[PDB]
Formats: sequence, C-alpha cells, structure tokens
Amino acid sequence: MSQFGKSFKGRTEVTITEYRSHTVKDVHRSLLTADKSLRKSFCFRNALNQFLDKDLPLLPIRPKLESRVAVKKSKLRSQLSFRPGLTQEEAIDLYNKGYDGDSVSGALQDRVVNEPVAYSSADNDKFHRGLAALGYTLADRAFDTCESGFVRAIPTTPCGFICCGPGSFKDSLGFVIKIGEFWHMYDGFQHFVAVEDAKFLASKSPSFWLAKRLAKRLNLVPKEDPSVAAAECPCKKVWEASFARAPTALDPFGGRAFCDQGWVYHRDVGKAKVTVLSRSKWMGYEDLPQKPPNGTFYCRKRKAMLLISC
Amino acid sequence: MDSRFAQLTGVFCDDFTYSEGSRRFLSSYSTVERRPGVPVEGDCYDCLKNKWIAFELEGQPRKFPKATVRCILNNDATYVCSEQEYQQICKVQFKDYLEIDGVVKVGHKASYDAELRERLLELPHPKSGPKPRIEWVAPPRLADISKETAELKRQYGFFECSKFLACGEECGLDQEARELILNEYARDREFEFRNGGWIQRYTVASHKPATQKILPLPASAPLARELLMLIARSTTQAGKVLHSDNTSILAVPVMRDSGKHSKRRPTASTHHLVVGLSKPGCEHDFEFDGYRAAVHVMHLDPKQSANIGEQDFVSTREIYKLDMLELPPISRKGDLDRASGLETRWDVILLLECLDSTRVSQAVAQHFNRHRLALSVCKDEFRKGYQLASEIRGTIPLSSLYYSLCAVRLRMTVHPF
Amino acid sequence: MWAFQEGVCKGNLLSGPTSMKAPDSAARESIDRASEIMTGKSYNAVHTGDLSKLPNQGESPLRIVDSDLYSERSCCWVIEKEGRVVCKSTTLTRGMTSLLNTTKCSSPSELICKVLTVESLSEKIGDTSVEELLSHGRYFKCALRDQERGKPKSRAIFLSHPFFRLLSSVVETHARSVLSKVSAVYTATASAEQRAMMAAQVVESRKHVLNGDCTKYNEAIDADTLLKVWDAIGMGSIGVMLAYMVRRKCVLIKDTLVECPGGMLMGMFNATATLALQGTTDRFLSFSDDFITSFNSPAELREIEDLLFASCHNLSLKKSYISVASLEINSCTLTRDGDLATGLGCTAGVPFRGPLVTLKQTAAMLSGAVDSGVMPFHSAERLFQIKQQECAYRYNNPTYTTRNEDFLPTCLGGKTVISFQSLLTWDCHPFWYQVHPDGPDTIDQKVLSVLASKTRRRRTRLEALSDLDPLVPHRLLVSESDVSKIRAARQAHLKSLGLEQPTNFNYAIYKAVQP
RNA sequence: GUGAGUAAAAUUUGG
RNA sequence: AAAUCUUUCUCAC
Ligand SMILES: [Mg+2]
Ligand SMILES: [Mg+2]
Ligand SMILES: [Zn+2]
Ligand SMILES: [Zn+2]
Ligand SMILES: [Zn+2]
Repeated sequence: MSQFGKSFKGRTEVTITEYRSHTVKDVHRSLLTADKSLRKSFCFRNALNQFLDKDLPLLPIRPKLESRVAVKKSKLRSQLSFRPGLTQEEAIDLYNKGYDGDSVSGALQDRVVNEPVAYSSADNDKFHRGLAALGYTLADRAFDTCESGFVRAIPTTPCGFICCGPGSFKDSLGFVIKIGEFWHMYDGFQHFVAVEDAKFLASKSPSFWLAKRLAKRLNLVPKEDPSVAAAECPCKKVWEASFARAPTALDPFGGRAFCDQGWVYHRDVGKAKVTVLSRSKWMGYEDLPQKPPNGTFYCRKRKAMLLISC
Repeated sequence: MDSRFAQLTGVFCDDFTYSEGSRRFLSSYSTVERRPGVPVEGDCYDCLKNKWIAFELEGQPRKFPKATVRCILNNDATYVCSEQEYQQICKVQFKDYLEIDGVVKVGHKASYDAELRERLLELPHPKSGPKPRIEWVAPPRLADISKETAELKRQYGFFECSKFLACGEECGLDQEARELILNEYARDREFEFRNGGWIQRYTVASHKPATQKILPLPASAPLARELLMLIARSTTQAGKVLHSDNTSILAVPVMRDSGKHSKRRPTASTHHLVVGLSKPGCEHDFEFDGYRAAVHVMHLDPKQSANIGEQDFVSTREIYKLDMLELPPISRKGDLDRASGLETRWDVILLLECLDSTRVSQAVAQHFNRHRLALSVCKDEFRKGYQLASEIRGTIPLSSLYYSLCAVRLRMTVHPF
Repeated sequence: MWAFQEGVCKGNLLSGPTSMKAPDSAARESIDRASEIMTGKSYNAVHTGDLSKLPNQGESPLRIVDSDLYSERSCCWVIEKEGRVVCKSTTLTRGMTSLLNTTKCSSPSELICKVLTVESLSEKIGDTSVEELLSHGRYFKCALRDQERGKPKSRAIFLSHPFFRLLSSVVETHARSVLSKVSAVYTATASAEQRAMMAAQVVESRKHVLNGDCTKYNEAIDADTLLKVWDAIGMGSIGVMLAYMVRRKCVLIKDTLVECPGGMLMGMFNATATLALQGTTDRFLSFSDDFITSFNSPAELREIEDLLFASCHNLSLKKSYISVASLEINSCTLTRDGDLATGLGCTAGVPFRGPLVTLKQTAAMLSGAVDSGVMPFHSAERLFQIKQQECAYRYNNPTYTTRNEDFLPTCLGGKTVISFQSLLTWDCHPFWYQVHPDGPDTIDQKVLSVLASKTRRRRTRLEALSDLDPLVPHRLLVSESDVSKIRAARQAHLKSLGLEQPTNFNYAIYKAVQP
C-alpha cells in the first residue's frame, strides 16, 4: 500500500537512522565513470547554470588570512587542530534561520584533525592547511589548558604533545632519563647531569626544578658538584622524539613514565545545568518565573525554552 | 512494571515542577507519589502533558501500552525518549552512570554455546605447517636485473614497429586528410555504418590470448597530452572520428552480429576499438588517394579506456622532474646509448605507463624502492619480486614491465646507490 | 622516471590498475590457497603462542553502533525460493532492513539481545531461527577489488551477510578496544605518519630494523585462531557463533557455491588478526599484516622469526627486508631519527575526474606535500598553475560550460587562473571557495552524488526524511505518520521565510564570517 | 524517460 | 577483430 509498509514490511516503527540510510544522497565517490556521468544529458552544465543563477549569490564573503609568523624547516611532527562544535542554541538558531539541518547537526560534534608538518616557529604555533611553509598561523587560543590534560588519565582534548597524548615535549615540560650511570634532566632550555655519591644527588645545578623532582623521586639530598659530567647525551633527540602517552594518572612524584627509567614532569603541576530545548514557545507550557526550581519554562528575555536541573 | 527501574526512575525526577511547585513527574514505584485509583501504565506519570514514561534497557522492550512514552537507555551512555523535553531531562539527571541489572554483557554465554563448540570441534581443523628456513643476503645486483631483462627479451622478442605507441608523434597529414584516411580505413575493414557512425561486428572468438611482444620506443612523444585527451573523449563519444590540434582518432564500438536486429547502440560494458595514425613505414600502412599513414588499433574495455584517458601526463612529468637525477640517453630497445641515444625516449616511457591499464610499473617501482632502502633481503625470494610476467598479459603491459626493468637497470648502471 | 628519483618514490603519480575481468578466478585461487594451507603443506595456520596476557572484556556491556551497520556499500542477502539458496547483491542498509523485517526487530541491538537469549537453536525469532540465521550468514559473494597500486592482477574481496556483519562489527569494536589497551601505539587518534614516528622512536634503541609483510595473510588466519583470540578477550557466544560461521563459510563463485573452511576472507577481522600476534609478544609494532621490529644480533632475529611463526604471521620472503638507516611502516618511510625521508614518497597524482573536483583534489594533495616538506611552496604554485592549464585543456568545451564570466576558472569558460597561495588564503572570488580543500563540495561532486542516489541498487520511492532538526536523535523510532508530520512542518516553516530548498551550510566559512 | 524482473545493472567493489 | 570465457539482458507504460 504505502512505500513505508513495502520497505519496512512487518514493522510499524523504525529508527530515524535506518529511515535516513535509505535516502542518503550526499556521498561522493571518485570513480572512473565521472566524466561519462557528467557528460550524460549535460547534467554538469545544468548544475553549473543553476549554481551560478540560484546558489552562487548566497555564499557569504569571508575574510582572507593575513596573520603569519617567521617559520623555519624543522623535524617532521604532528599537528592537532581542535575545531569545537556548535552550541545547542547556535545550532537551533541556525536551523530556524533555514539552514540545512543535516549539515548543522553534523557539525555539533567536536573535531580533532591530525596533520604532519615539517615547519615550526619560535612560539610553536599552529599553521593553516597547506600554509605552514609560508607561516600563516591559526590565531586561536582555545584556552590551552595542558595542566588539566597532563594530570587527567585521559585528556579531554589532546594537544599533539606528550602532556596530553602521543607526541613530543613542550616548553613547560621536562624529562629525567637514566643514561648508563647518570640522570639527565632536560627542560628544553637547560640540560643537567646528576649522580648519587653515597646518599646525595650530585649535580651542577641542584636548585633546578627537575633536579629537585629527581631528588624527591630518588629520596636523596641535593648537593652541588661541578665535577659531575657526561660524555654525550641524546637529550635533544629524545626531546624532539615522540612517545606514547599512557592512560594512567600521575605518580605521587607527579611524573608519568614515558620510557625506561624515564619520567616526564610539568612545571605548573606540583548550581543547575540550564539547557535550551528550542528557540520557540511551546504551547501549553508555564512561563519562566524568577525562581524556577527544577522545571522547564519559556524565557522572555531570550525567546527559548529553558530547562533547569537541580 | 519491574522493580529494577525503581531506582532509575527514582532519580529521574528530583524536584521537577509543573504548575507552581507541584511535582511534574510522579513515580509509580512510590506510594507517596503514585496516583491512587488509576491503573499503572508507565514508570512515571507526567502531569503537565498527562503522559506516561517507561524506562527500558537497550533492545529490551517492556510490556506497556503504545500510549506510554518509552525512554530507552542505551549501553553507550546515551538515552532515548519520544519527547525532547524528557530526553533532555533524563540526559541531565542521569549524569551518574548507575548500572541496571539485566543488561546483556558481550561475554554472555548462550544456552547453545556448548552445542556450537561441539560442532566446531567435530569440524575439520588445520595442520601445522613447516617452519621455513630464512637466509638473509645482500639485495640483488646489476647482474640479476640484467638477467631478468634478458629473459624477458628472449622469451617475448620485439615488434617491428611501435604499434599504437607510435601514435604519440605526428603522422604528417592534415585534419581533412586524417579524417578521410580514418573513415576509409574503417570502411575497408567492412565496419558497419549506421547513424553516421562506425561499428565493428564480431561473431566468433578464437578464445586464445593475442600474440604479445615488446614495443620498441619511438624517438619522442610530443602529442602525449593530445592522445590521452582524445582517448578520454572518444570512448564516451564513439562512432565518429574525433580531432585534436595535431592528431585524430576513431573509436569504433565492438558489438555482436546476431542478425536483422542485433544491436544498434553501445552499452556500458561495450568495448571499443581505438584507431590512431602515425608516419608510414611498417606493415600497417594504409594508402588512399595519395595519402599514406600507418594505422594502429587498440582494443579497450570501458574501464581501461577511462583509466588511460584520465591520466595527467604534463603534471606527472613535472612532479617527476622536481627531484630527479640526470636521465641518460637510451636506444630503441631501452639500452644505454651514449653515442646515438635520445633523452626524449624517457617521455615515451612515461606515455607507456599511462597507456598500460595494468600499471605493472607501479609494482616494479615499489619493489625497487624496497631494494634501494634494503640492507639485507631473503635469499632467492626478494629477487623473484621482479618477475611479474605471470601477473600480466598483453603487449602494452609486457612492454611497460620490460621498460620498468630497463629503467631499474639504467639507474643502477648510471647512478649506483 | 621513478627509478631516477634521488629520494624515495613509490611511483604513485598514476592511477591504480583496473579492468572488467570477472572476479571468479581470483576468488577460486584464494580459496585453493586457503585449502592448501589447511593441509599443512604451504604455510602455518596453527596458532601456538600464548594469549594469557590479553585482558578480558567479557563483563563489558554489549553496545552496537547503528551507523556502522548501514551503508551504501554492497552486501549479500540470502533468501529461500523453494528449498535452494539465492544470494542477492544489495546495499548494506537494505540487507540490514531485510534482516530486521525477517526477525521483526526494531533495532540491531534488540536483534542481538534476542539472539543471545533463545532457549534453543530451533526457537523462532520472528520469521527465522538462530540455526537458520547461522546457516544463511555463512554465504559470501565474490567481487574484484581494483585500483590497488602495485597489484597488476586484482585481488578478490567478499560481500558478507548482514548477520555476519553485525557480529563482526561487535567483535572488531571490542578487539580494537583491547588493542588500544595493550599498547598506546594503537590509539584511535593516530595518523599513519604519527604511528610511523612513534615506531621510529620505539625502534631507535637497536641496530637492525626488520620491516616485514605477511604473505597470504587472510588465508593463514584460521577460525581456530580467531576463536582463541576471542575467548582470550572474553567474547562469549558471539565469538563461538562467528567462528562457526567462518569455518563453514561458502563463497558464491559465478553460480556455484564453493566451501572455504580455512581463512577469514580478506580482512573481515583485522583487529583480531593483529591481536593474534600482539597478544603473544611486545617486541612488535604491527597493523593488519605489516609489522616492524628491531634487533641487534642473529639470535634476536631467530627469536623474532620463531615468534612470527608461532603467531601465524607467515613472514613474506618477497617483501620483508632489513635496514639500518630507514624505517618503513604504513607505506611511510622515515629515518632512524624520526625525520621524513626525502623524496616524493607516497605522493599520488590527481586524475581528471571533473573540472572543479580535480582542482580541489590537487589543492589538497599539494597542501599535504608542502606542509610535510615534500616540496617547496613555489614548486607547489607552479604545479597548481600547470594543473589549471591542463584542466582548461580538458574541460573548456561547450559540453561542460556555456558561460564566459570573468571570475570563472579558465576551465569553465572564464579567464582567471588563481594562484595556490591566493586560493589557500581565501583571497579569491567566493566561487573559488569550493575549490579550497576545506571548502564546500564542488558542483560536480553534488551532481555525481545525486546521480548515484538514483542507481538501481539504491533507488527508492520512500519520502526522504532530510533536513532534520539537530536536536532529534537519529536513533529515535518513527512511523509513516510521524515522517509525514515532520516533513510537512519543515516545509511549512521553510515557506514562511521564502525558500524552497535549504541553504548549504559550511562550518569553515560560517566560523570565519562570525564577528 | 519511468517503472518492474533475473545469484548484475555500473556509487560497480568488501573490511 | 582484440590487452580474447570479455566485448552481454528481458518486460510494461
Ligand atoms: Mg602481505
Ligand atoms: Mg602489507
Ligand atoms: Zn598538551
Ligand atoms: Zn643528556
Ligand atoms: Zn605499425
């Protein structure tokens, strides 16, 4: 009788995802038949005319990128760019404006994009797609916590470095590695070598933050000793090398293992959920009072339905 | 009405209000909040909408009337409800992940686990194979590649001319002459003429592979881009001669000859005989009203034609040139000829890799990359990776493989690594 | 030409191989190879290593992601005409819909819950039974996987039953979770280059690096190995059912059903096959069949070989090799210090598949090349200009365009030939936004998508439920009356503001234009 | 140019 | 005829 009955025969109720899967039309595939398909019946010609006369004069004019910083070729590394999704109210407003609901809903989820980049700047800033060589940077400080991520077992948003996930070390990071019979402490700017004579931690700069962390980990007494030296260290290589981030919280010493006898340290580390259901007034519903305890109401200052929890 | 949800609904509505302060959701598991004098048809009753909400696990429907609103709780910390308000309410209130009994675990043991395991045991099982002996040796040398090339050359030999590969050079005729020559060649071969187009008719097939040899390299390929564009165009516009600035071709659909009503138009799977021209001087010369040209044909199925026609010759050449060493001059047979060789032949080789739909040169390139990056390889097995004749069949693929091996040999000879 | 590159080049600048050859011969060869391995005369298929270290996920809740279960990709559906079996090639979405209709289950998770809790195999779930489901889910259809660079003779892939797809999806999700738990190198968020760099660091300690591939990987992974791994990670009866179906699998070659007791049919289970090895040792970085390890002395090499043999990962003597200065994994080649090796590498050309989509693909490829340091920026600009010229040569014809507007590309009858830097910087006429790699889809892409939606295997008379409110879950149940109601409401609201089609949304442009 | 049928109707071709 | 089990279908409006 109805196409619904013919398709979902024996079922009067089906999930929206299943229903939509039957009418998916926005999936593109690169195939050998593209030229023939475009030629057939001048479909591409007609689509181009329709876009020029109906769709072209609707695209907003966005500004061009201008900010760029001096950059120099460096070792290959991974750049993570975090694009936040749309907030509920913004998505609802866009839907009301008459925008394609599917695309707006699809972008609600936060995105993380991985790109290999072989260029870096002094400030260690991100770069636009394909413009790392020139130096165009994403001028966007998304409140880069990196303290929350380092302590949390599973960071909410990896930053592309060992503090928050797989990657290398950052400016405010350091590592302690036992090479042979010595402890190399590196912070990215100063490298020091430490050793224990009987019960102390003999090093050139005992006052070093990493030296203090190593002494606390080993339970020793810091002592100044310029005589302590190392033949050579790969500390630069390990600093620029990328390790895997374990899904385990920090040790009582605050260090998370990254390699054998190696730990990473971070200097900086030692109501109601008002929800907006929709941007419309639902008929047969209460008006928002001054003290809405826990219910849903309609706000007059903002034309929306607000739900108050706890 | 199941007690396992009593807690789940108990926290579903902490202090929600509907009129002034009165509870919006009344729980059916509690005497104080339950509505007396009415039957229970849901876990909770919403007074504002006068509806009923029932909580059930993922894929575990409950015996409730269709009127009652169902609020499924997925196993992935997401919830369901027919009403957006209730969905948001339960999503916000259930921030605490409280495990509910009756949820099926991935390790669940079904009542038929034993029977299926017994059936699997009764079924056949594999036998332990032999442990292989692996000898690590240095990668192949120039001599091994030379032996491979010599084996190919001896087994297959060479064609007198370059066949269709010669079509990358001008035939010396004008557009009118080219069109007339192509149409007269089509007429000579008894090709059917219909709807202003040419069609090739076949009845029986020998079912034997066509004789395959190696194509000698012409001097150069200035018309590679034009040839590829024309090949891309023709098979989608088959039947009539197609023209370019300096060359023309003719793609004739090949269809069966049944009888009075056999077939009049080509179908998505119909193959095409592509005809091109080159300078005379081979066994394929065709003469008509004082115009002579060597006519070369190539039989392509739609996928092969689409693959060949869509390749970008100029951009590929530029990208290769970006980071290349000096290319030595080579002879017709691909040998190094510093005295009379030409560098332009390399372009021809590139054209060949575009015309070969099997792209065996890609396999050769991957193996050569492994060879260059390798310090030690398995004895007698790594070398076999260069023997790809069994993997391909045809004149063009065979020539492409041979010239890929020749390129490897030349790279080893001229710029040892 | 690829041979004379100073750096490393895989010769990816051309398209992969293709042909109209029938997939019968390749599938028959694969089945014969699997049978030969089953006899213990060609390669090992008996798993000997110990998988006790693997954690048990038996207590984890059974969760299914509906989205992965529906797709426009092909699948096999089995029906009974009068006693014989008929295998039909449908779309995975249609196959899942048919399975749910037969079992009368609203959602696939409900189907799994019902199947796992039947008192017997003979019990009826809707219009079928678990025995009938197991019998039907062992049928596969053979197709040809083409456009695989470096493979002149195309390989054969297999379309499976919706029930098999359901169980495989569940088990593979859990196997991927177990892998991520075993080693941090297997995070969900890890690119090929990122994984290669992490492997490079893991291997930098030792002297020799063994880069290995496994020969005939699919055929050497027997159902017994899969069952062993699934029992180790605690899969319960789901793993038993999957192993039973795999052992009894039948492949439809042309018009005949052929039994294939051995193997897993070309990548049905990649995470499980990986766990088969990763669960026995820790000195391996492996993905599917491509692995890398490091060693110092021949004794370590012998230990590595013994581990590989015991894990049913038959080393490929034709491709595996030892290096000291290079590290190859996931097709990415690095130096021992983690840097990318100089040369084209895996850079691939963009074939002419449209006037605008080709430019977008070329822009993406050049952006990737310049960002990673494969080539300098000016070279990328030159290549982009050359590509625009070639596109103008190909597509500047009446058959593709009857316009002559100045701001159009030369390939669409215009005159402007934009520069790579200008395009990437958004210093262009809005019409060029679609050519940006992050811009909206091109005209040709939409044309091809809409044409594809009307093909025989995907065409449907159902009233499309598109442009949904972004608050309604995609997993909610709806009926025909509900679909009509929401569609009418959306159309009425659209008419109230003066539109007939929704406005295409692009997040990048929207965010950029935001004050 | 529309739909229907066959172990398939070209987004063909799967993980 | 050739890159040789491929160059192929049926019905209604
Ligand atoms: Mg392999
Ligand atoms: Mg491999
Ligand atoms: Zn961080
Ligand atoms: Zn050091
Ligand atoms: Zn000739």
